[PDB]
Amino acid sequence: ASEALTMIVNLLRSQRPLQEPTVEQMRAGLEAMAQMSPLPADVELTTVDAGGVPGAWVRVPESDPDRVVLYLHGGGYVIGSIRTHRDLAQRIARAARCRVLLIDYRLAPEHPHPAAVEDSTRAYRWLLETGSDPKRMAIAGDSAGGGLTVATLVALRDAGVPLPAAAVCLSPWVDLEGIGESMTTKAVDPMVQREPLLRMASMYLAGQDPRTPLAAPLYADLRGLPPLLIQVGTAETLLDDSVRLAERARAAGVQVTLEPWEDMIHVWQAFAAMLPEGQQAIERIGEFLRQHWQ
Ligand SMILES: COc1ccc2cc([C@@H](C)C(=O)O)ccc2c1
Ligand SMILES: COc1ccc2cc([C@@H](C)C(=O)O)ccc2c1
Ligand SMILES: COc1ccc2cc([C@@H](C)C(=O)O)ccc2c1
Ligand SMILES: COc1ccc2cc([C@@H](C)C(=O)O)ccc2c1
Repeated sequence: ASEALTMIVNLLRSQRPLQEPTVEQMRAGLEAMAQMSPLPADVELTTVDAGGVPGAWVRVPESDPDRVVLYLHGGGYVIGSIRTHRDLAQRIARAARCRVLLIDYRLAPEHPHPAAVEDSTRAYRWLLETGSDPKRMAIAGDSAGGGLTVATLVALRDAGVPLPAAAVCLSPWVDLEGIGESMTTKAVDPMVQREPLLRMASMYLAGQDPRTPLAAPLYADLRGLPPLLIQVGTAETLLDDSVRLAERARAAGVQVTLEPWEDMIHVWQAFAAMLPEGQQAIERIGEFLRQHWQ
């Protein structure tokens, strides 16, 4: 892997807090980390009300406005914002030559499950309402937002809503009990530890069964989902979330591409400004999306 990978891993290991962070400290910490990736001058961000869910359109000069990704940010269903994920969104808009609708879906512990899935499905329905064509749409997201991408598809399908052309999961989180083999064997992963992840799961579930399918889509019915790209790093505690998801989706007849990136860490694409493999993974997202929009 690139020398940049070892630099990022060493920085993250050195900066991990010595006391369990509060929700406020985690939100502020991620906002601080995301402010170090500055927004290129050619990115246009437009604040919008996505049918009752706050959002921002993200586009670049080469964006085809008829092509839309609904982007669901990560953060354990507890942290993250339009500001934390706007760099990943603009990189995807640029590679996929599309616009991205980034939504500020409701977060736990203030708004437990199923508020996040209510917001993602409402935003998608609003895109169809305002004239977006499912054949030129995709849903994408990272970690919690990768889990929420699968849950959103399941919930739309069950409601009889037309599904988009494709979906993209970046290091998806689909097992809210952390019982994947890698959630032990990969403990090489400086940003996802079992205990804090299960703390975020507890806040999202608010006493609901940790196998509730729209919260933990490892237990959802995935039949009829559109083509799925899963990008995951081999140095991830969530590796076996992506492996188990691919297995389940393929068994349900979904056209799955599982891309395991050797030695990559959790949502390495978020570090694309300085990590070559992060930009290379985002170019591959753009290629996958344009292939399914043809
Ligand atoms: C800047 O470097 C880090 C690295 C890992 C982190 C992990 C957490 C959470 C999951 C935690 O440790 O409870 C928070 C901040 C962090 C900051
Ligand atoms: C326990 O107290 C802390 C101390 C530092 C923290 C830093 C972060 C940021 C930088 C992060 O998310 O990486 C978050 C929570 C934190 C909590
Ligand atoms: C450098 O900029 C970032 C921006 C967002 C990030 C988000 C994550 C996790 C919490 C996520 O997938 O939401 C990690 C690193 C990140 C780095
Ligand atoms: C505490 O650990 C880190 C490590 C790498 C980081 C890289 C970025 C920028 C340059 C990025 O690649 O987007 C920001 C925060 C970071 C925090």
